[PDB]
Amino acid sequence: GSHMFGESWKKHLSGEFGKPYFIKLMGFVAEERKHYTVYPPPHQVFTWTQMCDIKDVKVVILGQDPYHGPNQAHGLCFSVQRPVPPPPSLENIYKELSTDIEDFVHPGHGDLSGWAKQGVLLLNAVLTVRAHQANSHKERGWEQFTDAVVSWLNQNSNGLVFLLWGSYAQKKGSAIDRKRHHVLQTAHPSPLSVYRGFFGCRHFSKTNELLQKSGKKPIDWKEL
DNA sequence: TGTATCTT
DNA sequence: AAAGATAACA
Ligand SMILES: [Ca+2]
Repeated sequence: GSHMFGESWKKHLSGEFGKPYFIKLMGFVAEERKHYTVYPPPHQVFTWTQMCDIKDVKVVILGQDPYHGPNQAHGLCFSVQRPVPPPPSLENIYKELSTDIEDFVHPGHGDLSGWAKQGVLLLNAVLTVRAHQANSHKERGWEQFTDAVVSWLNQNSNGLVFLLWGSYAQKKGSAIDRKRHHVLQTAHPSPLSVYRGFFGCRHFSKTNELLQKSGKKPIDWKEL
């Protein structure tokens, strides 16, 4: 096998792979790759499944869709692998972390794997993008798939913190039982929207408050 | 030059 | 659906 989709996630989501919408979606993505550059590369569409067991997810960060520039997106929302510098969205995330978490210091890179390993699911609502065109693969099938991810977690986990960043991610909110999980919503951290509430949202400290109240270990946001 | 959300 | 307006900053 290719080992692209983590095993505990495949166990609970592989049913989607036999559904017409998903078969047609992956066909659409393959047709796009034939004529255009699509991000992330094929082996990294599902990196978000490879960092921790699905049963160990404690926090879900949901963005819009992947970065659309060369060598940026690698399947963890808002993350970029070294040596690529943090894009403007991630610099804004770091800026809010710096005011929200007193101990947080800019790490010098943009790889968020260290949050994902602690059980922060770094998901985007749409999981591919045509180069240079933000949200170009919306409404093609990804939303049903990431709905299935959110629905599984909603039903099988307890006390999750969902952070829905941007209008497209917030479409998932209706699916989440608010008396069982915690949903925090704010604007996307892109410079094009950050001033609509992201700065000052304090989601990182709020997340840890909620985890600690429910007996769970907080996220160490400096562990990158 | 580039990186959302609203209105028509 | 999508063009354009609105939006803040480098
Ligand atoms: Ca991304």
